[PDB]
Amino acid sequence: SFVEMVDNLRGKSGQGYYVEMTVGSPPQTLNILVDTGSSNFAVGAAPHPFLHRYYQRQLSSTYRDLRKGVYVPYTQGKWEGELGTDLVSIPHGPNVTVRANIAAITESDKFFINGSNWEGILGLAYAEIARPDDSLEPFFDSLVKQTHVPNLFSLQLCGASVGGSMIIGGIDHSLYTGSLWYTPIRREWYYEVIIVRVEINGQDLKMDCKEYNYDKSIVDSGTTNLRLPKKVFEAAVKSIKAASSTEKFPDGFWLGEQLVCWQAGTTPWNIFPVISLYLMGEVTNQSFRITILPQQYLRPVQDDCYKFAISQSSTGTVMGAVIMEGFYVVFDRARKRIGFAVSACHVHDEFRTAAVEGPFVTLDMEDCGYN
Ligand SMILES: CCCN(CCC)C(=O)c1cc(C(N)=O)cc(C(=O)N[C@@H](Cc2cc(F)cc(F)c2)[C@H](O)CNCc2cccc(OC)c2)c1
Repeated sequence: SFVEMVDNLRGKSGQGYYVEMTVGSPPQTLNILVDTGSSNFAVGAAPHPFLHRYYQRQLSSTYRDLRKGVYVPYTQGKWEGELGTDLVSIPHGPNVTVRANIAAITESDKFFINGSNWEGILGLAYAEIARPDDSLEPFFDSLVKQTHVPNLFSLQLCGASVGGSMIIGGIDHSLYTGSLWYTPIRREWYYEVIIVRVEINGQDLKMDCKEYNYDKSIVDSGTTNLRLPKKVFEAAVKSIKAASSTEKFPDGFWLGEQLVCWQAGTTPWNIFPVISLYLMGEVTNQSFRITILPQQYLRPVQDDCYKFAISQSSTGTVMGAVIMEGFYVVFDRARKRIGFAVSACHVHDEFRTAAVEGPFVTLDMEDCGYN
Protein backbone atom coordinates (compact mmCIF):
# COMPACT_ATOMS: atom_id res chain seq x y z
CA SER A 1 0.00 0.00 0.00
CA PHE A 2 0.97 3.70 0.07
CA VAL A 3 -0.77 7.05 0.13
CA GLU A 4 1.75 8.61 -2.24
CA MET A 5 0.57 6.34 -5.10
CA VAL A 6 -3.13 6.75 -4.81
CA ASP A 7 -3.93 9.01 -7.74
CA ASN A 8 -0.83 8.39 -9.80
CA LEU A 9 -2.41 7.47 -13.11
CA ARG A 10 -3.88 9.66 -15.85
CA GLY A 11 -4.87 9.41 -19.50
CA LYS A 12 -7.75 10.07 -21.86
CA SER A 13 -10.60 7.69 -22.70
CA GLY A 14 -9.51 5.00 -25.14
CA GLN A 15 -5.87 6.02 -24.98
CA GLY A 16 -4.56 4.07 -22.00
CA TYR A 17 -3.56 4.87 -18.44
CA TYR A 18 -0.09 6.12 -17.66
CA VAL A 19 2.13 6.67 -14.65
CA GLU A 20 5.02 9.13 -14.38
CA MET A 21 8.59 7.81 -14.21
CA THR A 22 12.12 9.11 -14.59
CA VAL A 23 14.97 7.42 -16.38
CA GLY A 24 18.67 8.26 -16.27
CA SER A 25 20.89 10.65 -14.32
CA PRO A 26 19.99 13.37 -14.14
CA PRO A 27 16.28 12.29 -14.09
CA GLN A 28 14.41 12.41 -17.40
CA THR A 29 10.66 12.56 -16.76
CA LEU A 30 8.45 10.46 -19.01
CA ASN A 31 4.82 9.33 -19.00
CA ILE A 32 4.70 5.55 -19.29
CA LEU A 33 1.65 3.49 -20.29
CA VAL A 34 0.77 0.84 -17.68
CA ASP A 35 0.47 -2.49 -19.53
CA THR A 36 -0.13 -5.86 -17.85
CA GLY A 37 -0.46 -7.22 -21.37
CA SER A 38 3.24 -7.33 -22.24
CA SER A 39 6.60 -7.59 -20.57
CA ASN A 40 8.92 -5.00 -22.06
CA PHE A 41 9.79 -1.57 -20.66
CA ALA A 42 10.20 0.74 -23.68
CA VAL A 43 10.45 4.49 -24.20
CA GLY A 44 10.73 6.79 -27.18
CA ALA A 45 14.43 7.52 -27.69
CA ALA A 46 14.18 9.49 -30.91
CA PRO A 47 11.81 12.14 -32.28
CA HIS A 48 8.41 11.16 -33.63
CA PRO A 49 5.46 13.32 -34.80
CA PHE A 50 3.43 12.19 -31.77
CA LEU A 51 6.11 12.39 -29.05
CA HIS A 52 6.30 15.62 -27.03
CA ARG A 53 9.53 14.45 -25.39
CA TYR A 54 11.82 11.43 -25.35
CA TYR A 55 14.67 9.54 -23.73
CA GLN A 56 18.07 10.96 -24.65
CA ARG A 57 20.59 8.31 -23.62
CA GLN A 58 23.48 10.66 -24.39
CA LEU A 59 22.41 12.96 -21.52
CA SER A 60 22.38 10.20 -18.88
CA SER A 61 25.61 9.48 -17.04
CA THR A 62 24.21 6.08 -16.05
CA TYR A 63 23.10 4.70 -19.43
CA ARG A 64 24.66 1.38 -20.47
CA ASP A 65 24.35 -0.04 -23.96
CA LEU A 66 23.69 -3.80 -24.01
CA ARG A 67 24.59 -3.78 -27.70
CA LYS A 68 21.53 -5.76 -28.79
CA GLY A 69 18.65 -4.70 -30.98
CA VAL A 70 15.03 -5.36 -30.17
CA TYR A 71 11.52 -5.20 -31.52
CA VAL A 72 8.08 -6.05 -30.16
CA PRO A 73 5.03 -6.81 -32.30
CA TYR A 74 1.76 -6.12 -30.50
CA THR A 75 -1.67 -6.89 -31.92
CA GLN A 76 -2.03 -3.14 -32.40
CA GLY A 77 1.37 -2.09 -33.61
CA LYS A 78 5.08 -2.37 -33.08
CA TRP A 79 8.29 -0.57 -32.25
CA GLU A 80 11.96 -1.29 -32.88
CA GLY A 81 14.90 -0.30 -30.76
CA GLU A 82 18.15 -0.74 -28.91
CA LEU A 83 18.51 -2.47 -25.53
CA GLY A 84 20.40 -1.02 -22.59
CA THR A 85 20.09 -0.40 -18.86
CA ASP A 86 19.68 2.72 -16.75
CA LEU A 87 18.34 3.92 -13.40
CA VAL A 88 14.56 4.21 -13.13
CA SER A 89 12.21 5.74 -10.56
CA ILE A 90 8.48 6.22 -10.08
CA PRO A 91 7.90 9.64 -8.42
CA HIS A 92 4.41 8.77 -7.20
CA GLY A 93 5.37 5.19 -6.45
CA PRO A 94 7.65 3.37 -4.03
CA ASN A 95 10.58 5.41 -2.75
CA VAL A 96 13.28 3.51 -4.63
CA THR A 97 15.56 3.57 -7.65
CA VAL A 98 16.48 0.52 -9.69
CA ARG A 99 18.59 -0.27 -12.71
CA ALA A 100 16.26 -1.92 -15.17
CA ASN A 101 16.38 -2.97 -18.79
CA ILE A 102 15.21 -0.27 -21.19
CA ALA A 103 14.26 -0.59 -24.85
CA ALA A 104 15.12 2.77 -26.44
CA ILE A 105 12.62 3.03 -29.28
CA THR A 106 14.25 4.18 -32.53
CA GLU A 107 11.46 3.25 -34.93
CA SER A 108 7.76 2.54 -34.44
CA ASP A 109 4.63 1.76 -36.45
CA LYS A 110 1.12 2.52 -35.23
CA PHE A 111 2.38 2.41 -31.64
CA PHE A 112 2.45 5.95 -30.33
CA ILE A 113 -0.83 7.79 -30.08
CA ASN A 114 -1.40 11.37 -31.20
CA GLY A 115 -2.19 13.40 -28.09
CA SER A 116 -1.98 10.49 -25.61
CA ASN A 117 0.57 12.29 -23.48
CA TRP A 118 2.63 9.15 -22.81
CA GLU A 119 5.96 8.38 -24.43
CA GLY A 120 6.81 4.93 -23.12
CA ILE A 121 5.32 1.58 -22.15
CA LEU A 122 5.79 -0.50 -19.01
CA GLY A 123 5.08 -4.19 -19.61
CA LEU A 124 4.10 -5.56 -16.23
CA ALA A 125 3.73 -9.19 -17.33
CA TYR A 126 6.20 -12.10 -17.01
CA ALA A 127 9.59 -12.72 -18.65
CA GLU A 128 8.26 -15.56 -20.78
CA ILE A 129 6.67 -13.16 -23.26
CA ALA A 130 9.44 -10.58 -23.15
CA ARG A 131 11.42 -9.82 -26.34
CA PRO A 132 13.92 -10.84 -27.58
CA ASP A 133 13.39 -13.71 -25.14
CA ASP A 134 12.74 -14.56 -21.48
CA SER A 135 16.28 -13.62 -20.46
CA LEU A 136 15.50 -9.90 -20.68
CA GLU A 137 14.31 -9.30 -17.12
CA PRO A 138 11.06 -7.25 -17.05
CA PHE A 139 10.90 -4.11 -14.89
CA PHE A 140 8.81 -5.43 -11.97
CA ASP A 141 11.08 -8.46 -11.54
CA SER A 142 14.04 -6.08 -11.35
CA LEU A 143 12.17 -3.92 -8.85
CA VAL A 144 11.36 -6.92 -6.72
CA LYS A 145 14.88 -8.30 -6.78
CA GLN A 146 16.69 -5.02 -6.08
CA THR A 147 14.35 -3.53 -3.45
CA HIS A 148 12.08 -4.92 -0.74
CA VAL A 149 8.90 -3.96 -2.55
CA PRO A 150 6.61 -6.97 -2.16
CA ASN A 151 5.96 -9.00 -5.29
CA LEU A 152 2.46 -7.62 -5.78
CA PHE A 153 0.76 -4.63 -7.42
CA SER A 154 -2.81 -3.46 -7.91
CA LEU A 155 -4.68 -1.31 -10.40
CA GLN A 156 -7.66 0.94 -9.85
CA LEU A 157 -8.68 2.29 -13.25
CA CYS A 158 -11.52 4.84 -13.18
CA GLY A 159 -13.66 5.92 -16.12
CA ALA A 160 -14.81 9.45 -16.96
CA SER A 161 -9.82 12.95 -18.97
CA VAL A 162 -9.34 9.77 -16.94
CA GLY A 163 -7.36 8.54 -13.96
CA GLY A 164 -6.77 5.85 -11.40
CA SER A 165 -4.16 4.30 -9.15
CA MET A 166 -1.30 1.83 -9.37
CA ILE A 167 -0.40 0.63 -5.89
CA ILE A 168 3.10 -0.79 -6.10
CA GLY A 169 3.96 -3.45 -3.56
CA GLY A 170 0.54 -4.07 -2.09
CA ILE A 171 -3.13 -3.40 -1.52
CA ASP A 172 -4.74 -0.14 -0.39
CA HIS A 173 -7.98 -0.95 1.42
CA SER A 174 -9.47 2.50 0.87
CA LEU A 175 -9.78 1.88 -2.88
CA TYR A 176 -12.49 -0.79 -2.85
CA THR A 177 -15.54 -2.03 -0.94
CA GLY A 178 -16.69 -5.56 -0.18
CA SER A 179 -14.58 -8.70 -0.39
CA LEU A 180 -11.73 -9.39 -2.79
CA TRP A 181 -12.22 -12.50 -4.94
CA TYR A 182 -9.25 -14.36 -6.36
CA THR A 183 -8.83 -16.30 -9.55
CA PRO A 184 -5.71 -18.36 -10.22
CA ILE A 185 -3.12 -17.07 -12.67
CA ARG A 186 -3.13 -20.18 -14.89
CA ARG A 187 0.44 -19.74 -16.11
CA GLU A 188 3.11 -17.06 -15.73
CA TRP A 189 3.48 -15.50 -19.18
CA TYR A 190 0.45 -13.22 -19.82
CA TYR A 191 -1.81 -12.74 -16.79
CA GLU A 192 -3.82 -15.75 -17.89
CA VAL A 193 -7.09 -16.66 -16.24
CA ILE A 194 -9.91 -19.13 -16.85
CA ILE A 195 -13.48 -18.05 -17.47
CA VAL A 196 -15.89 -20.84 -16.48
CA ARG A 197 -19.26 -19.29 -17.32
CA VAL A 198 -20.78 -16.32 -19.13
CA GLU A 199 -24.21 -14.73 -18.69
CA ILE A 200 -26.01 -11.84 -20.35
CA ASN A 201 -28.85 -10.36 -18.28
CA GLY A 202 -28.99 -13.56 -16.27
CA GLN A 203 -29.10 -15.93 -19.27
CA ASP A 204 -26.24 -18.41 -19.47
CA LEU A 205 -24.64 -18.13 -22.91
CA LYS A 206 -24.71 -21.96 -22.89
CA MET A 207 -21.40 -22.37 -24.70
CA ASP A 208 -18.80 -25.03 -23.93
CA CYS A 209 -16.64 -23.07 -21.46
CA LYS A 210 -13.54 -24.01 -23.49
CA GLU A 211 -14.79 -21.47 -26.02
CA TYR A 212 -14.55 -18.69 -23.44
CA ASN A 213 -10.83 -19.31 -23.23
CA TYR A 214 -10.38 -20.46 -26.82
CA ASP A 215 -6.66 -19.98 -27.11
CA LYS A 216 -6.51 -18.18 -23.77
CA SER A 217 -7.88 -15.38 -21.60
CA ILE A 218 -5.71 -12.59 -20.19
CA VAL A 219 -6.06 -9.45 -18.06
CA ASP A 220 -4.77 -6.66 -20.30
CA SER A 221 -4.70 -3.08 -19.03
CA GLY A 222 -2.90 -2.19 -22.25
CA THR A 223 -5.98 -2.93 -24.39
CA THR A 224 -9.12 -0.80 -24.26
CA ASN A 225 -11.88 -3.23 -25.22
CA LEU A 226 -13.32 -6.50 -24.01
CA ARG A 227 -12.03 -8.86 -26.70
CA LEU A 228 -13.88 -12.14 -27.29
CA PRO A 229 -13.11 -15.19 -29.48
CA LYS A 230 -15.12 -15.36 -32.71
CA LYS A 231 -17.75 -17.83 -31.53
CA VAL A 232 -18.20 -16.04 -28.19
CA PHE A 233 -18.20 -12.55 -29.69
CA GLU A 234 -20.94 -13.57 -32.12
CA ALA A 235 -22.98 -15.11 -29.31
CA ALA A 236 -22.81 -11.93 -27.22
CA VAL A 237 -23.55 -9.50 -30.02
CA LYS A 238 -26.56 -11.58 -30.92
CA SER A 239 -27.67 -11.55 -27.27
CA ILE A 240 -26.89 -7.84 -26.81
CA LYS A 241 -28.64 -6.98 -30.08
CA ALA A 242 -31.86 -8.74 -29.06
CA ALA A 243 -31.81 -7.05 -25.64
CA SER A 244 -31.68 -3.63 -27.33
CA SER A 245 -33.84 -4.63 -30.30
CA THR A 246 -36.20 -1.80 -29.35
CA GLU A 247 -33.81 0.46 -31.25
CA LYS A 248 -31.76 -0.28 -34.38
CA PHE A 249 -28.08 0.46 -34.92
CA PRO A 250 -25.92 0.34 -38.06
CA ASP A 251 -23.77 -2.78 -38.45
CA GLY A 252 -20.73 -0.52 -38.37
CA PHE A 253 -21.67 0.09 -34.76
CA TRP A 254 -21.52 -3.53 -33.61
CA LEU A 255 -18.22 -3.69 -35.50
CA GLY A 256 -16.73 -0.78 -33.61
CA GLU A 257 -16.58 1.36 -36.73
CA GLN A 258 -19.22 4.07 -36.37
CA LEU A 259 -20.43 5.49 -33.08
CA VAL A 260 -24.00 6.04 -31.90
CA CYS A 261 -25.52 9.15 -30.33
CA TRP A 262 -28.51 10.16 -28.21
CA GLN A 263 -29.93 13.51 -27.16
CA ALA A 264 -27.69 14.42 -24.21
CA GLY A 265 -28.78 12.55 -21.08
CA THR A 266 -31.24 10.25 -22.84
CA THR A 267 -28.94 7.24 -23.32
CA PRO A 268 -31.21 4.16 -23.14
CA TRP A 269 -28.90 2.34 -20.68
CA ASN A 270 -31.75 0.15 -19.51
CA ILE A 271 -31.94 -1.56 -22.92
CA PHE A 272 -28.34 -2.71 -22.77
CA PRO A 273 -27.69 -5.86 -20.71
CA VAL A 274 -25.15 -6.55 -18.01
CA ILE A 275 -22.50 -9.19 -18.70
CA SER A 276 -21.37 -11.61 -16.00
CA LEU A 277 -18.01 -13.28 -16.37
CA TYR A 278 -17.54 -16.22 -13.97
CA LEU A 279 -13.91 -16.89 -13.01
CA MET A 280 -12.19 -19.90 -11.45
CA GLY A 281 -11.97 -19.70 -7.67
CA GLU A 282 -9.30 -20.69 -5.17
CA VAL A 283 -11.22 -23.68 -3.91
CA THR A 284 -12.44 -26.92 -5.50
CA ASN A 285 -15.51 -26.53 -7.70
CA GLN A 286 -15.74 -22.90 -6.59
CA SER A 287 -15.88 -19.75 -8.68
CA PHE A 288 -17.11 -16.16 -8.53
CA ARG A 289 -18.40 -13.53 -10.93
CA ILE A 290 -17.80 -9.94 -11.94
CA THR A 291 -20.63 -8.10 -13.64
CA ILE A 292 -20.09 -5.41 -16.26
CA LEU A 293 -22.61 -2.64 -16.94
CA PRO A 294 -23.24 -1.22 -20.43
CA GLN A 295 -21.65 1.95 -19.11
CA GLN A 296 -18.41 -0.02 -19.25
CA TYR A 297 -18.68 -1.51 -22.74
CA LEU A 298 -20.26 1.54 -24.35
CA ARG A 299 -17.25 3.85 -24.34
CA PRO A 300 -17.91 7.64 -24.55
CA VAL A 301 -16.40 9.51 -27.50
CA GLN A 302 -24.03 18.42 -27.98
CA ASP A 303 -25.06 14.74 -27.92
CA ASP A 304 -23.86 11.74 -25.92
CA CYS A 305 -21.95 9.44 -28.29
CA TYR A 306 -20.36 6.02 -27.73
CA LYS A 307 -18.40 3.18 -29.30
CA PHE A 308 -19.23 -0.51 -28.79
CA ALA A 309 -16.18 -1.51 -26.72
CA ILE A 310 -16.46 -5.23 -27.39
CA SER A 311 -14.62 -6.61 -30.41
CA GLN A 312 -13.75 -10.04 -31.75
CA SER A 313 -10.34 -11.60 -31.32
CA SER A 314 -8.27 -14.33 -32.92
CA THR A 315 -5.96 -14.57 -29.92
CA GLY A 316 -8.25 -15.52 -27.06
CA THR A 317 -10.30 -13.44 -24.66
CA VAL A 318 -8.92 -10.07 -23.58
CA MET A 319 -10.26 -8.52 -20.37
CA GLY A 320 -9.31 -4.98 -21.33
CA ALA A 321 -9.40 -1.56 -19.68
CA VAL A 322 -13.13 -1.22 -19.95
CA ILE A 323 -13.49 -4.47 -17.97
CA MET A 324 -10.97 -3.41 -15.33
CA GLU A 325 -12.51 0.04 -14.78
CA GLY A 326 -15.38 -1.11 -12.59
CA PHE A 327 -13.03 -2.92 -10.21
CA TYR A 328 -9.95 -2.91 -8.01
CA VAL A 329 -7.63 -5.47 -9.54
CA VAL A 330 -4.92 -7.17 -7.56
CA PHE A 331 -2.06 -8.87 -9.34
CA ASP A 332 -0.86 -11.10 -6.54
CA ARG A 333 2.25 -12.49 -8.28
CA ALA A 334 3.56 -13.85 -4.99
CA ARG A 335 0.53 -16.13 -4.65
CA LYS A 336 -0.02 -16.54 -8.41
CA ARG A 337 -3.51 -15.11 -8.31
CA ILE A 338 -5.57 -12.11 -9.34
CA GLY A 339 -8.12 -10.50 -7.03
CA PHE A 340 -11.20 -8.53 -8.02
CA ALA A 341 -13.32 -6.16 -5.94
CA VAL A 342 -15.84 -3.37 -6.48
CA SER A 343 -13.77 -0.24 -6.99
CA ALA A 344 -14.16 2.97 -4.95
CA CYS A 345 -14.71 4.68 -8.31
CA HIS A 346 -17.34 2.27 -9.57
CA VAL A 347 -19.69 2.90 -12.48
CA HIS A 348 -23.21 4.15 -11.74
CA ASP A 349 -26.77 3.33 -12.79
CA GLU A 350 -29.71 4.05 -10.50
CA PHE A 351 -31.26 0.63 -11.04
CA ARG A 352 -28.15 -1.52 -11.59
CA THR A 353 -24.65 -1.91 -10.20
CA ALA A 354 -21.39 -3.58 -11.22
CA ALA A 355 -20.30 -6.28 -8.81
CA VAL A 356 -18.03 -9.06 -7.64
CA GLU A 357 -19.99 -11.89 -6.07
CA GLY A 358 -19.29 -15.34 -4.69
CA PRO A 359 -19.14 -18.10 -3.90
CA PHE A 360 -20.62 -20.13 -6.75
CA VAL A 361 -20.56 -23.86 -7.51
CA THR A 362 -19.02 -24.78 -10.85
CA LEU A 363 -18.15 -28.38 -11.63
CA ASP A 364 -15.25 -29.36 -13.88
CA MET A 365 -13.59 -25.94 -14.07
CA GLU A 366 -10.38 -27.52 -15.32
CA ASP A 367 -12.07 -28.52 -18.56
CA CYS A 368 -12.56 -24.82 -19.33
CA GLY A 369 -8.87 -24.37 -20.03
CA TYR A 370 -7.85 -24.74 -23.67
CA ASN A 371 -5.18 -27.15 -24.88
C1 LIG B 1 -3.81 1.21 -24.42
C2 LIG B 1 -4.30 2.23 -25.49
C3 LIG B 1 -5.55 1.70 -26.26
N1 LIG B 1 -5.22 0.94 -27.53
C4 LIG B 1 -4.10 1.50 -28.43
C5 LIG B 1 -4.24 1.49 -29.97
C6 LIG B 1 -5.60 2.08 -30.38
C7 LIG B 1 -6.03 -0.23 -27.77
O1 LIG B 1 -7.25 -0.16 -27.49
C8 LIG B 1 -5.55 -1.54 -28.35
C9 LIG B 1 -6.36 -2.24 -29.30
C10 LIG B 1 -5.86 -3.50 -29.84
C11 LIG B 1 -6.64 -4.27 -30.82
N2 LIG B 1 -7.50 -3.60 -31.69
O2 LIG B 1 -6.51 -5.54 -30.86
C12 LIG B 1 -4.60 -4.05 -29.42
C13 LIG B 1 -3.81 -3.36 -28.48
C14 LIG B 1 -2.51 -3.91 -28.06
O3 LIG B 1 -1.87 -4.70 -28.77
N3 LIG B 1 -2.01 -3.49 -26.83
C15 LIG B 1 -0.69 -3.90 -26.22
C16 LIG B 1 -0.12 -2.59 -25.60
C17 LIG B 1 -0.13 -1.42 -26.63
C18 LIG B 1 -0.71 -0.12 -26.30
C19 LIG B 1 -0.72 0.94 -27.29
F1 LIG B 1 -1.24 2.11 -27.01
C20 LIG B 1 -0.14 0.70 -28.60
C21 LIG B 1 0.43 -0.57 -28.92
F2 LIG B 1 0.95 -0.78 -30.12
C22 LIG B 1 0.43 -1.61 -27.94
C23 LIG B 1 -0.69 -5.06 -25.23
O4 LIG B 1 0.67 -5.27 -24.80
C24 LIG B 1 -1.20 -6.34 -25.89
N4 LIG B 1 -1.17 -7.49 -24.93
C25 LIG B 1 -1.59 -8.77 -25.59
C26 LIG B 1 -0.50 -9.05 -26.67
C27 LIG B 1 -0.84 -9.31 -28.04
C28 LIG B 1 0.20 -9.54 -29.02
C29 LIG B 1 1.59 -9.49 -28.61
C30 LIG B 1 1.98 -9.22 -27.24
O5 LIG B 1 3.35 -9.20 -27.01
C31 LIG B 1 3.92 -8.96 -25.72
C32 LIG B 1 0.93 -9.01 -26.30
C33 LIG B 1 -4.27 -2.11 -27.94
